[PDB]
Amino acid sequence: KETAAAKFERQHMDSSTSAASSSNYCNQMMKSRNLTKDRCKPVNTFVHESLADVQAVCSQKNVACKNGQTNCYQSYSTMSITDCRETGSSKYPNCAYKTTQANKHIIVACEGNPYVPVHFDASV
Repeated sequence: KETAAAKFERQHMDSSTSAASSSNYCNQMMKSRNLTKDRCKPVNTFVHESLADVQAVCSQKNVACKNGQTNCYQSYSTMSITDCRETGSSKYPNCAYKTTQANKHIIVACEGNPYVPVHFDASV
């Protein structure tokens, strides 16, 4: 089965673009990354940076996750991210999303060896 680390890359990494270029970015990516296969995932954040810079966050600012876990880390610097949020018209299998580009610090949960991101906690 796909590992948590690989799942993180599939669900959140988009090193191939610097930012979302059109309102259709979320619709296209959510579908292409298989995030809408069984149901419309309500929200998702893509990160437009190299995997290495995102993996590096696991050795940056240690902070408590939203759920209280203490294996979360916050990026020292801001990162280019695209927030995808379901629209009022979204209906499975035709999941629809609102695309929002921003530059924020990200918070990820890390685990394993190598110690890498396995969950996107929040952007601040």
